[PDB]
Amino acid sequence: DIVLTQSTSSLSASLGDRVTITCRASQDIRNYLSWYQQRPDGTVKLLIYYTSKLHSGVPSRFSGSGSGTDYSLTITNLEQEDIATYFCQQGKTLPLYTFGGGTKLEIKRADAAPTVSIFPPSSEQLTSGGASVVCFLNNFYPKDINVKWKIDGSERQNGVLNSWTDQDSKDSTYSMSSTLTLTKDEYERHNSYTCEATHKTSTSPIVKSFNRNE
Amino acid sequence: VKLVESGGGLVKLGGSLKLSCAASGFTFSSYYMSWVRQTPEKRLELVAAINSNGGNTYYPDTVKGLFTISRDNAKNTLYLQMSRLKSEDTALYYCTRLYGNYVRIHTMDYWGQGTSVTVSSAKTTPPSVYPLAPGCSVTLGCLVKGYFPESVTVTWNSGSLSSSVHTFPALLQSGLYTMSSSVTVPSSTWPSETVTCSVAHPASSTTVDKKLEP
Repeated sequence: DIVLTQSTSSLSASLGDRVTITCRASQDIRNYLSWYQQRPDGTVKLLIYYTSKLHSGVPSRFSGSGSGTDYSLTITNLEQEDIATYFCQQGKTLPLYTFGGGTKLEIKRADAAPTVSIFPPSSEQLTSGGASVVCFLNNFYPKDINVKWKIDGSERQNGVLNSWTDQDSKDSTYSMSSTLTLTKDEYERHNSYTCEATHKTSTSPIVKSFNRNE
Repeated sequence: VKLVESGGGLVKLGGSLKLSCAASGFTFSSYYMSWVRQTPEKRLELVAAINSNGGNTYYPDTVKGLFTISRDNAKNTLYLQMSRLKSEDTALYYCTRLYGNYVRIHTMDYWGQGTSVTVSSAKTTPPSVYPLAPGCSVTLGCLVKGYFPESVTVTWNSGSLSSSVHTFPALLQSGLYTMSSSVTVPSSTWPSETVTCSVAHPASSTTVDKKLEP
């Protein structure tokens, strides 16, 4: 019923600096707003209830404010454990509690374009009657990245699977795999397969392609 | 203060399941309690709640059609009967203590760690492993599709190339799971020397070693 929107899905910050997350209600919640932190290991901890009331056991770095339909969570002097996901939830009436979609909080890195590779269906798979084309986009920052496939220069978003790794902990980049699956029949009919990556750093798309009629 | 859930696991479509949550470190019968679930699209939603004594229960949906909550105050235990289950009930389920100040209950001050529940009628199926030679420094791949249940393990060569390897998390497609893995190696020289992804799926007792092929 009462909807809760967190503007942003992920944001990038840096050690020792200040981060703000905003929650917008769809109607007034009279200050009954809480925030939680979900660690990547999956643990969840309450941080702040009733807008600003800080839960004991929780660092003073975390403070919350807001009223009516707008609320924000602030982390001052962000430090390492804080790298996590943050949900707001309104508990105005029970059982109609709602949660924001989450805001992912990661450490800001220099911005790296992805290294990109495209792969034709293995002959072994061609005997199945199946045909998957795969594209890897490796080692990029920030997470935001749009990849779109094109067969014979015409887009396809049908039967694509996109999979993101965790921000690599040793190096703070991301990688993703994108798979387009077709029948072997469709596969033979067309000739050029393309995988087009668009990134903060692109500016135009990075593309990696191939042609089955050599 | 503690909350340990259990009862999770694989179950077939239409199946039933009773989750339990054992509580300690506080006076169980003094608190409202509740279950929250997290979808793999990591949204969070309340499943059900119940008052101190157990007489009043609260459901967004549907009262006994799907989920039923209950508690045994003598046993410091909280229960959730799930029945008649679908795929989209696949989620991680949390036990959470509800907290009020003044006297609305509005936030969830303590959280269990969660039980994973998988809802699938899938049969244990072993993976097809397909090497990915590019087309058409060098990056290679291994597609691993059509398996159930999760998970598998991929290792490149044996693997000497421990680093420069990405493993992409699996996704549910056409009832089964698909994942993929890449590795980067020096152009000079390959395929002067061979590369293998070895894949293991213990749930089907399969081990498949695949030579990379142009």
